[PDB]
Amino acid sequence: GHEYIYVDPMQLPYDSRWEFPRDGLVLGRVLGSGAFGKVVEGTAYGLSRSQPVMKVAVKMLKPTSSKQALMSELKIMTHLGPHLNIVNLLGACTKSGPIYIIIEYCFYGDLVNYLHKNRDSFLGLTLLDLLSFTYQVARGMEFLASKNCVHRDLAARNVLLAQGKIVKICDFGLARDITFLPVKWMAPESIFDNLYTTLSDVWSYGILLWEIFSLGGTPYPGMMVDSTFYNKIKSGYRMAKPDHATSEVYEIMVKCWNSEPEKRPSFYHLSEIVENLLPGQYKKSYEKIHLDFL
Ligand SMILES: c1cc2c3nc(ccc3c1)-n1cnc3ccc(cc31)OCCCNC1CCN2CC1
Repeated sequence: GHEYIYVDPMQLPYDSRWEFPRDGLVLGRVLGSGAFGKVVEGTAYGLSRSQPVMKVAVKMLKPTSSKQALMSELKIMTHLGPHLNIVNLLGACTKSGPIYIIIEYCFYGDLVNYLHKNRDSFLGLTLLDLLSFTYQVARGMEFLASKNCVHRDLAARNVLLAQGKIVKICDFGLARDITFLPVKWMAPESIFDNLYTTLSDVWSYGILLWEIFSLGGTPYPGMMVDSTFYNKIKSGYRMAKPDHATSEVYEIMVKCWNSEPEKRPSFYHLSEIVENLLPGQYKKSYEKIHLDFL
């Protein structure tokens, strides 16, 4: 079947429709950094018609092999398409200078900080909210898997909250189409055998759920990543139920942490389960928003 081939998004051309004048972008504070580079706050003039002056986030390499990785990140983002639970690419500065990737700025920030600041409220922040976040992330991950994308860095730091409490997944760069790494979120196959699949991301989703239902807790609390950590996880060690987690959600985590990647639940499958855990009215409202967005 030489006539049938795989279209690598890395070999596809860059549509210049995404180019933004570097003189139209004002850069500001460092919002943060992931595995590589940094994300800074910025103001863009002329990117949106509705908003002539719009606040944005900019992914860029730090002053310190990464340039093309950034370009690849741009490429995957360009071809992923739009989704409500996936942060949006607004444009890029790729000509005559360092690569700048312009992305949507989310008001409430990352879930980790949100969950932390609204911890005491958890007695604003409500259990239903947590489940909603869980559902939306599952949907966005389903979208990425549909697009044959393995994020490789699913975590609460990379799940953002936009206005309307709509979650957005961010931080590609470690993403691949079917270096320091986020071990406590990585599956055993990925760490020991360098194998990454959608199922590996499912493991990360479980770690994410523990983060959410621990209200911002650090995975494997107190444990330092070392020889013993790996031996334990290899032997089958798994984290215990988080304090604010139901048996039903912990079960989801347990499934996600099966040693057999093929036995872990799919994001499609994961979506339905969480749906049941929430009011059936939720699905409809979600769909409405998910149609308006487009
Ligand atoms: C990679 C890593 C990121 C990204 N972030 C973005 C946009 C694209 C990103 C790409 N983005 C959007 N609106 C934000 C509001 C706050 C913010 C980042 C925001 O940083 C605050 C918390 C820092 N924690 C992580 C730092 C790196 N992050 C994800 C969050």
